[PDB]
Amino acid sequence: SKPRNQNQVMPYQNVPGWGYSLYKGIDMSVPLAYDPNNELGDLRDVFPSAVDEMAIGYVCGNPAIKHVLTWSTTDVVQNPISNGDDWGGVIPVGMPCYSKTIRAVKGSTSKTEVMDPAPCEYVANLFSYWRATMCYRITVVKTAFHTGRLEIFFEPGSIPTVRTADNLGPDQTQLNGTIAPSDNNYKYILDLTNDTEVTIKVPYVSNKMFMKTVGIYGAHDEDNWNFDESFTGFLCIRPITKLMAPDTVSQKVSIVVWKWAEDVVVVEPKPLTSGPTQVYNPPAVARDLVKQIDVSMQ
Amino acid sequence: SKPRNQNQVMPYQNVPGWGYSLYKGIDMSVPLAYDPNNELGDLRDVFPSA
Amino acid sequence: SKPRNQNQVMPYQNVPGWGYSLYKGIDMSVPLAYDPNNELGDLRDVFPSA
Amino acid sequence: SKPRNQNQVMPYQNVPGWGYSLYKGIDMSVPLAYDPNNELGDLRDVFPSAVDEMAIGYVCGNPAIKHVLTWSTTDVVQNPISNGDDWGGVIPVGMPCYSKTIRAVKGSTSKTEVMDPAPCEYVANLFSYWRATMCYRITVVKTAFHTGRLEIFFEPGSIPTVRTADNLGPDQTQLNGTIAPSDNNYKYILDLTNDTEVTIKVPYVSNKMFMKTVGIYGAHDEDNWNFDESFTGFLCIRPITKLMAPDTVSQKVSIVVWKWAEDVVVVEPKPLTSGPTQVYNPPAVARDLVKQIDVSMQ
Amino acid sequence: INLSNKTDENTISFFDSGDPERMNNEALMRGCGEQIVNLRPLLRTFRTINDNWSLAANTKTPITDLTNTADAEGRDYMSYLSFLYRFYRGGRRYKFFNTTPLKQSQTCYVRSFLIPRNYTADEINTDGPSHITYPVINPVHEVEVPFYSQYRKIPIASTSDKGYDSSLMYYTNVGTQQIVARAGNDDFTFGWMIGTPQLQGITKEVAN
Amino acid sequence: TNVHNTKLASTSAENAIEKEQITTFHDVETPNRIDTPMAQDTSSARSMDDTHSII
Amino acid sequence: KYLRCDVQVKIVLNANPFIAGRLYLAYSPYDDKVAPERRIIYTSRAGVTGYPGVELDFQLDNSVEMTIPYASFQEAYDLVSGNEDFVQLYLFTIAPVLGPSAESANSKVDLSVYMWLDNISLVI
Amino acid sequence: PTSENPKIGPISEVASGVKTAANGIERIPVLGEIAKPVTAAVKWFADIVGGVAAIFGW
Amino acid sequence: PTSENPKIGPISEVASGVKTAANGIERIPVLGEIAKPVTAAVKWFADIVGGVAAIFGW
Amino acid sequence: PTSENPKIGPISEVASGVKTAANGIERIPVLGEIAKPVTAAVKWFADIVGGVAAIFGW
Repeated sequence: SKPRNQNQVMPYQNVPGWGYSLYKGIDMSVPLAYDPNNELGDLRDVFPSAVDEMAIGYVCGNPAIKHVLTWSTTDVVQNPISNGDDWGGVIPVGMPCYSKTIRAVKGSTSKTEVMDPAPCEYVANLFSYWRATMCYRITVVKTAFHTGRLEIFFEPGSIPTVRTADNLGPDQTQLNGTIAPSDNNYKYILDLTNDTEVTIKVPYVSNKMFMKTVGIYGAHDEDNWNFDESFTGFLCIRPITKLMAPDTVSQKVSIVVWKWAEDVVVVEPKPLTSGPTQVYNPPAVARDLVKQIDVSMQ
Repeated sequence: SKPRNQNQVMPYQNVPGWGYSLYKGIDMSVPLAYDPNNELGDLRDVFPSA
Repeated sequence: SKPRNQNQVMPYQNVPGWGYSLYKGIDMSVPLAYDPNNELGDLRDVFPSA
Repeated sequence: SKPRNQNQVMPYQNVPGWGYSLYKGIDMSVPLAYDPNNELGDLRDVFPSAVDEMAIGYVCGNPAIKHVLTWSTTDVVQNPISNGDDWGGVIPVGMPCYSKTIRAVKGSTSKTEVMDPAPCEYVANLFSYWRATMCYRITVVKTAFHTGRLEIFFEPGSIPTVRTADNLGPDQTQLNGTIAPSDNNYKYILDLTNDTEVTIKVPYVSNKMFMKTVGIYGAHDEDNWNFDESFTGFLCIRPITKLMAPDTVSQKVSIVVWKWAEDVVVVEPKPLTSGPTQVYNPPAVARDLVKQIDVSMQ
Repeated sequence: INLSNKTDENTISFFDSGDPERMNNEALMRGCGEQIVNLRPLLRTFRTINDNWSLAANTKTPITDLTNTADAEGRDYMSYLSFLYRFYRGGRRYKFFNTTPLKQSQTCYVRSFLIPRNYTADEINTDGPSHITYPVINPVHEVEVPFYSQYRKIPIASTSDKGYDSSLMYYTNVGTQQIVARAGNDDFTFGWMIGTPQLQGITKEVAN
Repeated sequence: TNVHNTKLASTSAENAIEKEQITTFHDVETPNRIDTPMAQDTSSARSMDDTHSII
Repeated sequence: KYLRCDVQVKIVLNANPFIAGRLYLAYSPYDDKVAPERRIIYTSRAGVTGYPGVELDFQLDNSVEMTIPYASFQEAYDLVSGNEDFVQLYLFTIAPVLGPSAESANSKVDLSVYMWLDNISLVI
Repeated sequence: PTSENPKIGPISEVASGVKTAANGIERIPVLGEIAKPVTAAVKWFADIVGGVAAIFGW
Repeated sequence: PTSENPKIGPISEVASGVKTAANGIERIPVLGEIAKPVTAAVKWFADIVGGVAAIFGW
Repeated sequence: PTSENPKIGPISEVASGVKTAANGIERIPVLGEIAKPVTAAVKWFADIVGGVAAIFGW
């Protein structure tokens, strides 16, 4: 009735939480429920949309305005349109964020840096390396009476930067038609006689299979390498013909640029940042100091 | 050559002598013998009565 | 992606060296070798007599 | 709904790291990744060559120069060509390394010994016993006006050695045509009238299924057994006819010998050496002492 | 006779011997029990690079601290065989066997994170995938590092770029000692072949 | 004969003429080349764009 | 901006029939950037000759050719930013020039090294 | 798939019926990615429609 | 193969398609020793090309 | 064989091809008691003759 054992001595490791950081596997999480086969149904009429909105192509495919430049009648030909915004004329080609501002509060000064992510730059920040095709709709706000040509050329490699103690920006002196001739450069000369916009997609070109997602995080006079190795290059918007405009219309037009990504792949689920991912909660008053999250493991 | 593990974390209870008071079950009693398949035969001509 | 466990709690005994005195069984002796499938061949021309 | 258990009590051993030193088995190493099925692809266009360069036959098949001897017009017939290098004329037939030099530094003296491995001798040092077919291309650097015959004979067993307190070398007095007649010996008499080279392969012959990989490691007047039991014998290069040469050419030719192995098998993945495998990092200055790796287990 | 210096490419094999493959096999079936044909299997085996690696408490220690030392020694396979090649690819595996002789806290735990190679712990966050063990119930960590690279092959040399492939951080809440054994994953391999270096043998300090 | 990572010195055909684009080498015997065995293109330049000519 | 290319090398040596010798042309990748113990310099003759190379005898091989593959670890050579070199080519001496004992200006050899590229891709 | 483990992967893979690159910008439905209607596709509802003995405590 | 274990060896062996003694001097390709093209031979890529429900979190 | 365990015995039994009482005085060959020639009967040699991917590290 009670036979003997013929099973072998089993080897083993007492390792709870094996692979808890992986997305695929059988979880040992006990359900505080009635049925062990507790499943929620499908999303038939749960959310307003039956589209998968958690897909990387749906998030990174939502465009956002990252440049609104002013193009005046005085702006010189083959000179980047620097007026209006913090990276005037130069569009770093990549998923990461290239723009930041420093919030200073005195009392010594703390110098907190804040970024301007688009939905494509929010996702890249969660990963270390990125590879994607970057798409830019460069719209011009004008009338039927503004005319002009616009040169949008791609230059690979590092961006000419004026390096500051806390930030990093472009050098407009090194991007003129004398120092930066756009002749040996992929470009699109846009006529503004009647048209306004052009969507420019830049396929991934680099000597690396993936680029870094750091971007402007912690980039300054000392730390400038990871910024250059986070972008494949830059687009520069320059006049080929000055903005022609009568005195019956505005002497300036706005150049709005939307940014989004296509053909996206992200490599590892860990950021390259010195610190963790942190969302900026704007404090009430400017005298208020910002929140810092505890990273002490003990 | 040396692939990774795809097995799950197994649940468990350290309970020696589970059901030792039951008449039916696989016993973990180690035999002080030579063969693990140590079986005595049938009672053919052992006792006076079959 | 990460489903739940449907396996039962397994009973058990922490008994290393179960049946080490038996001649038949799967031994848990780790081999100080390269291949876990380390087998010597047959005695074809090893000893003077087959 | 909640039935009872019908499973048996399982036997067991709490042994983490069971067989971690084996090359084959299911590893319990947790991946710091996203997917548990993390696999890199194949080596299609990764390395410059689609050949498996980690194969023992590809490594042990890369030849290297281990002898460059000088053959002068004065060298005597049936006498090994000793001029030029540290094992002159005698070629120990085996995978292990037979050559070493002692680096001495004073300040007492430390007497560090350094070896000259070929790719076949680098691999053998990782194992205890070896068995292989040893191949030797014996090239002569000469002209159309040098002539001579060269005797390359194989002698099994121990090598005649002059034993030193720190090293070990051949005894040229015991390898002459009187003491060492090459008549009952496998040999190849090479004519240098027009030809230069010959590849001599020596199949494995010994009273042992495998030979030791120690070689010259720690070999001296006291320790000389493991050297003799690391080689199946030796080739001796001797003149059959003195080097004939006019006064219009060099009175000496160079005898270069490349070494490599075929039909290789290696037995256990542990060295036979007193100490671990250590690569010699040449220090900057000769006054500098060499690195010694900590083997204290506590 | 023609005045010539030529190569006829003559080859001679001695001894009228049998087939080396058959005899080698016969020998391995009597004295080895296995046949090593490639050196990647040795990159799959685990071998020690330090049989005691002491650490400080509440300190995130990049394992480069140790592997930069180990790679030059030539003691493990991943180092000895790296002197024959220039490139490598694939991930790596590390086993940490606990040898801590003293008790510091009631609950000792070991934790491991990712980190770009040649970074410092002050340059990286303690986020991403991790693995935690308790040396009292499990004295062996058994973490693995994938090939999270910008390049398809990594040179054993130095580079201008930094943080282009992943590595390991090691955290202990208490001062622990470890046997550190490492290996490559099922995808690790070395590059393309070059020559050997010198080898370092016995050292005999003699009185002069 | 079959050795790796090296090309040993040897004789060859006694009249060799290799023509690169515009330079034409005559050699007494065929040079002793070493090429990479089972070579690959380990770059991505041919995938990024087309190689433009002078025209 | 980017390049992928193999380097083709040809050496034409010339030495009268009364001069002998032997050279070894080898290439070491990352020799300038790799640790010293790993360099073709600072290793042995058996280590040097374990590198990929061509044996170059004066009276056998009057000329040798060599193909050095694309040696970068990255997807292409950067022709603007990174002025990096990835493979060093060395010409060693196995046996020195063996000539008559009598000193003479004629006991010498003359070399000429030719180089070009192969398997090219200029893109961006 | 080419594994060396007798278990190719950790879980049993359920097919989908979607027809788009999963990293692409094209809008893809979420009902095709998992199909879990109010049917016997879910375990407990299947148990109820089949009136198994466990839902009654047996 | 002749074993006494119900499991002959530790892992599942995947065939190769190479044709050379593995300890020989003849140059052997590395792509024949494992075949892992960009296809459904690898598990995760197969999961993507089949659009399984797990790659979407289900 | 009549067991009450779902596993009749501890190991997998490999047949022999010998024809003598095993406790008898008659001389019996040892090569018939196990057959392990230099063939694919042994696991590792089979792996080599089949050139499996594991012997190359894959």
